[PDB]
Amino acid sequence: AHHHHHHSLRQLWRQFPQVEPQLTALQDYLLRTVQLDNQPIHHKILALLKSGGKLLRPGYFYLFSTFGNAATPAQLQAGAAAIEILHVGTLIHDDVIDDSPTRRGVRTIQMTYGQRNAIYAGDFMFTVYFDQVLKSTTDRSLIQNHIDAMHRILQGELHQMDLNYREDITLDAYLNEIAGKTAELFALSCYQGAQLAGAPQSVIDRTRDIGIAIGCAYQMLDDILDYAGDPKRTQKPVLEDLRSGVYSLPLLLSLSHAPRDFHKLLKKKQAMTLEDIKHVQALVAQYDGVGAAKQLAQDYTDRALTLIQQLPVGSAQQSLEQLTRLLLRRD
Amino acid sequence: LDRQLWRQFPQVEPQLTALQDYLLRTVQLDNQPIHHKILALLKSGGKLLRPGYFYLFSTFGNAATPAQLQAGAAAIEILHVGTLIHDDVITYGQRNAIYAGDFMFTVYFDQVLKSTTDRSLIQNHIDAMHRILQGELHQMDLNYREDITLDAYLNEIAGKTAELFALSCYQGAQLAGAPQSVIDRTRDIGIAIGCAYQMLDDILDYAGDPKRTQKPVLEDLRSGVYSLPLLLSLSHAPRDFHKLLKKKQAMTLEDIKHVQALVAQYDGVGAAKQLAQDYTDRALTLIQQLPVGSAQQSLEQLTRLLLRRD
Repeated sequence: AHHHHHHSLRQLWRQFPQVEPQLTALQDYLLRTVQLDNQPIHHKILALLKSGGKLLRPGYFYLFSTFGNAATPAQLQAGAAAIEILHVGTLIHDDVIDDSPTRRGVRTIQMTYGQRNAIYAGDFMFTVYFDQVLKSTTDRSLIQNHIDAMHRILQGELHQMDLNYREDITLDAYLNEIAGKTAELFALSCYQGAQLAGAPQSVIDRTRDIGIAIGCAYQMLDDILDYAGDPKRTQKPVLEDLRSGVYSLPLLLSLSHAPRDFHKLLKKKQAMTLEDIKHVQALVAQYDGVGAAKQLAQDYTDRALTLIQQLPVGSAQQSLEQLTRLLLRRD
Repeated sequence: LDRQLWRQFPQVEPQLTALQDYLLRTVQLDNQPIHHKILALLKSGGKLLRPGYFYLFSTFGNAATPAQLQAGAAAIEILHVGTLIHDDVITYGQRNAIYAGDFMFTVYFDQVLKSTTDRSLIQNHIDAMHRILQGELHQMDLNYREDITLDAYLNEIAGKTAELFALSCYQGAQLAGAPQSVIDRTRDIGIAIGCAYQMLDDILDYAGDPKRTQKPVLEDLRSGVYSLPLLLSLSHAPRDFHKLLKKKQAMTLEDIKHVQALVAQYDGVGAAKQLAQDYTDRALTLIQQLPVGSAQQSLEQLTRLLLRRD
């Protein structure tokens, strides 16, 4: 999950004047894609859309669209909207599963209207998503690419679940997970923006590696924030993760330093006491799990930036580098 | 309706046999608790009824490959199963229903695409799923309503169930490239069948031996779900029903026996059967308008079997 919000980041779009209009306009288009008869739930979804801007994934999509001229603006707005609607559908379901009270400062659907309606609201967003996908293109490979992405995300979520409480979790298994659960929508955004615009092969062939690298680093930075600072201190989400068997990157990297000591604590699962939690954090600090996670996030970040520096020179290249350095805190 | 049903329809038996195995392979999954959510619906209950209508209608055409047809038929059963799993939601197992459902929707779209390069047939699927989910989102509002009209029930209860039946007949004929004559009748046929089918199930809530009915009916009533024979009985004694139904989740076994007793007194089952019979008759009449031959005869036999008009 993504527990941390970046201050430097919707107002973030002011620094990107060439795509702020598209994103501002997409926001309005987004408000009209959702036509639903149950007016109370329709209003709630609108409220989720209204209250949360940022539109990070549509941003990367629109930036990548600049490398080509083959796209109609109707296609691009539908392509960007598809990505964001899928994203929001998956958030609605995540919040049911986490029973989160609020999202984007809005009370979640299941709180006011119950779990069934919340689940069906997500499902309805999937139909809106596929409708927007079709509007965006008649290219069968690009539609399949969307479907395949939607599939990898769901597999990402299922494999993360299979992995709960596994103290033999590997870096390979972590990458394959945060690739699916997090990075895949970034890859999809970059690839579809560029493809839809018929950008040059050289660009197309880099989009997925860029999106994957960014999305991985992005998930790692959130994990790093879970264990950073004072090990005596505690964060609710982190406390809930450990009881639920979710070992994020700094812990994952620390396990092998003292598997029996971590196991004495982790095995208590939901029964883990607050003292237990702090002891876990003290071991992560002792073995510098955070410094290890940081080197990996930095290498993934630099891989993204290196690939971005190989794109065609110009405003979009420069905007992509600036956006990535900002998102991944590497200014 | 033994799960051996398709033995009586040999011209589609090889495709229905191949579909069952294709479906199983298609929905394979690591997580067992989630897989089992799925596997339960693929192994129990009615066997490939909607795909049966799909394939019978496909024998009017030869435009699609067997692989395309098979993805078309799978998509309908997958959507059916996806919605059934989510309809179960009310909890670690609840993680399971949600993800199992979501998994089915992603396989759904994949199969839809695999079935056709025709954009309007793809849109036809999305629109159907849209209507179904919109319908699901109206339910909370209908529950506990004792002023519900027959019109609302038909639109919101029978009509929703009808969607997958209409979708089946329509896509089977369209993908195979049946003549327009046939295509033009498919939705009217599937809607009448699907509505009759839902009504018959409702009839069984109150006409079936109480040996096993009152269990799930007790749950429906506590939840504010009033099936056709109850709906059609309310007007004969609105206050006497209200007195029981207003206890909602607090309703007892004696309160449900009482509701059941009043439905029998006021002939809700008889009223429901007469209306169901109109829809069944209509279905059979429309099927008798199709070109004469093997597909027509089989569609008739299947429909008479399903709607107990044999």
